[PDB]
Amino acid sequence: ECRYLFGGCSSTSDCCKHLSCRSDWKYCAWDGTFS
Repeated sequence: ECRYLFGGCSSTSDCCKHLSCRSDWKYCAWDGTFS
């Protein structure tokens, strides 16, 4: 159960391609989390 940045998820556990699932838009993000 892994998708890309444009994939879309509800939790970070979904991101397996070195992405971070933001709780804002509920979608994976590149460069991991954003500060």
